[PDB]
Amino acid sequence: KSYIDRDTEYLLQENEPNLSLDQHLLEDLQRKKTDPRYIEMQRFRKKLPSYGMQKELVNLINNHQVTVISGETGCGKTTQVTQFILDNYIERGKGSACRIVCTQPRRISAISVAERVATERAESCGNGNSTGYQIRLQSRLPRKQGSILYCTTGIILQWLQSDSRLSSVSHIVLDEIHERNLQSDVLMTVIKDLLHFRSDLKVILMSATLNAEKFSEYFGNCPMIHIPGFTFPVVEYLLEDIIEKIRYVPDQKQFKRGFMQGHVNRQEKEEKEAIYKERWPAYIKELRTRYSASTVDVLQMMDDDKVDLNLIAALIRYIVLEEEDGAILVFLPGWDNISTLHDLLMSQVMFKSDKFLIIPLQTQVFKKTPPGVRKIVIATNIAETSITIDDVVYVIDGGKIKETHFDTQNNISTMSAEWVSKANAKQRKGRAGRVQPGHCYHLYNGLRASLLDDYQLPEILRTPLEELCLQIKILRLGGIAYFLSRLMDPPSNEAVVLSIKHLMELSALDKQEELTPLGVHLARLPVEPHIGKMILFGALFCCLDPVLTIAASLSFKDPFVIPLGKEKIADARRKELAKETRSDHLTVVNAFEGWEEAKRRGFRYEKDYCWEYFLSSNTLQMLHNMKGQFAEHLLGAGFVSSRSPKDPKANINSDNEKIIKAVICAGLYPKVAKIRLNLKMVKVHTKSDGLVSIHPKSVNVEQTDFHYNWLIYHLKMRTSSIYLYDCTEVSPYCLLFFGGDISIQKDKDQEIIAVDEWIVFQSPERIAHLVKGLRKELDSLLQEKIESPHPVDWDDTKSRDCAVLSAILDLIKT
Ligand SMILES: Nc1ncnc2c1ncn2[C@@H]1O[C@H](COP(=O)(O)OP(=O)(O)O)[C@@H](O)[C@H]1O
Ligand SMILES: [Mg+2]
Repeated sequence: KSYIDRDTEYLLQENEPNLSLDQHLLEDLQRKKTDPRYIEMQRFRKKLPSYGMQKELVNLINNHQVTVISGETGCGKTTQVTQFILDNYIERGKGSACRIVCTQPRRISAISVAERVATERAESCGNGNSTGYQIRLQSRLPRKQGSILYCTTGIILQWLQSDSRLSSVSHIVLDEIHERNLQSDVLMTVIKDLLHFRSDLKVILMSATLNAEKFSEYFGNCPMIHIPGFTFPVVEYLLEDIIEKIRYVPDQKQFKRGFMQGHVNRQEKEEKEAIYKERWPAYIKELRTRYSASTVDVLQMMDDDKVDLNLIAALIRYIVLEEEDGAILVFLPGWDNISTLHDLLMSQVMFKSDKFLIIPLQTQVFKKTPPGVRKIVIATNIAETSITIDDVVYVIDGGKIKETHFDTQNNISTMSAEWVSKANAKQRKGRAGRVQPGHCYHLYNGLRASLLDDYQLPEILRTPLEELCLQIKILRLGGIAYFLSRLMDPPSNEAVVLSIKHLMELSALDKQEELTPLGVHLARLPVEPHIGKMILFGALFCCLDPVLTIAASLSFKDPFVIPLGKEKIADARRKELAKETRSDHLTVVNAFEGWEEAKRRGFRYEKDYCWEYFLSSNTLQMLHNMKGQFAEHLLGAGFVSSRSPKDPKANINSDNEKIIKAVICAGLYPKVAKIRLNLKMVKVHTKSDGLVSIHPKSVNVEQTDFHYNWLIYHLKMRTSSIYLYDCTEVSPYCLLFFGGDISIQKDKDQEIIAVDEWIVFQSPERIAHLVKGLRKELDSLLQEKIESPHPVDWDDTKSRDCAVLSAILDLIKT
């Protein structure tokens, strides 16, 4: 069953309004009106603000093609609007003509919302009922006519490959569009163009209230409607007020950040930090006239770069013991912070009690707690505008959010916990005033508060766009740069040109910006295309487990930590783990395998090993989980046979250092440097940045006997000069195969091969032709795997694919 048809089953049904199903669903609506289950959920529904709007919203939808629906979080948009449309069609006898699709930002929301809406209809979710969901490679499909289907933006985008006009869908609901994810922004533009050819299509955009008229304006100033809600007053507290209220004092207990840990500072951030440090002395001074000396003493020493989870843990304990009843909701960045805080509470006997319910974001999150019991919900930033818990009275805003950024003049992109915007801070405050006067505790000081950005920039202006560029080409939307300029917030052309060029250097696009076979496969991997290249060749070459380890560390971070004052010995342990590999990436592999078998020897051995080698197990654990997700993507794309990164059949080459390094090269090219001849400092030539240095954290920073002239890297940083963060020595035959254009030059001395014209080394002419040939043979192998992809069988020795792949493997081991 071919890849372009996996989850197509709902879309490919034909919309035919059978007049007896029309009557059957009408007969069923009033039969439901007698089931106590249904009337009981109908009671909860009528107390939502959206219910009061019901027949005003359906009339707006019924009368216009494109509609924007505005409303505070919790008013009913996600769960009620699809129901309002189907029930209006059902009651009017037209119920079968109605095939509603509602898109969701995350796989989890598509499932949860479908199950909730189905519960509100006294039905099972899927299984031929009114409501269901479609995720990539997972389905609970509703009936074919008069149905609501919740899905992900990826599903729609894949659907467009099979039916660019989505002809069988009567209504499409774009939910949570204010989040401004890349895919949802591309979808909006594709749907706008589709309205011209689909006079019958209905399109409903659903947004939180801030900036919801921007979406109206983008759609030709289409009708807009706002579901009103009431918010009770919320007392806000800054870090000063919190520290004063609980007399916070930091506790009886420090590893290195920033440049040592691979963190570049963006210069647009540097301008506002200059305004912060310039205003800081006057702000402290005024604080000392209104807060206690100990409050200010503590405040001027708080770290701005990580949420103080110990402060949050203290504040929660103050709330539970000093404030009236009400659930508490915490907004943290990332699951690393959520589990740390959960364990901070759960280690204390006071919170092990039946009078507390502490939920990291779970069956019982919405259910109101008995008057004794206190609910504490620890959630990521995702619950700002998408999950609503009615019980909440106290909101703790950690003040931070995770967001990728892209540095266009140095082409380095990274992810970090940044300060929330004023808009986020106000949405978080609102969540506390939904049922009674609330309290919102903001974990930033007053000066920081005044210097927040008003809104977070859309992803389209911060992400790197390589993955998006592939999507545009796979949907045959035209010229990449031209199409992107039509988005509601077009990216900068510098970011577009960098992204296209990187894709060409990845060999995902050719010189005419057209997809290669490799690029097609990279489009089916929901990761950055350079990471997709690594993990794909980890599957083809059967070195999956160490490759996925390396891919995860590059995607997230390495597991090494550098406690302040222990630099000399931390680097001592790192290079011990290097083991003659001359590779920061293999070093993580060695540390990771040592960790897996340290934890198998007993968990006191695990704690010892992470401690003698300076590894954060919390980092290791998330790396492990990323490996399984990478595998699942390879499973869905047909390159691997099992969701397990340790499958023996995918790991026959997982101990061959040469092969592993060729795969690292596949993912990191064109980040290549030539090692300078030695006979002092270690420096290397780059294509354009000149002669640069090795980062002091790298296991190669003072390495004097390399065995090849070439290394690949992932991160270059600029402080006073340029530094390569993590580098790996590789053979010229790695670059020759996975690199750019190959050219031969000859004279009396020397047959040289040149790669991208500047990577130059001595090799016979025969190897250049042989590599050009194997590249073509690999293209055909990937091309033939485009329809119904299936993993390479390395147990069939006489396989043509095995013959070609074994030739490539033979070449890189040269
Ligand atoms: N899985 C669920 N179980 C119980 N209640 C839910 C569930 N999902 C949502 N709700 C409740 O339904 C109400 C409407 O939520 P929703 O329609 O998702 O809001 P929004 O307008 O922000 O999209 C909220 O008060 C929420 O608490
Ligand atoms: Mg919603």
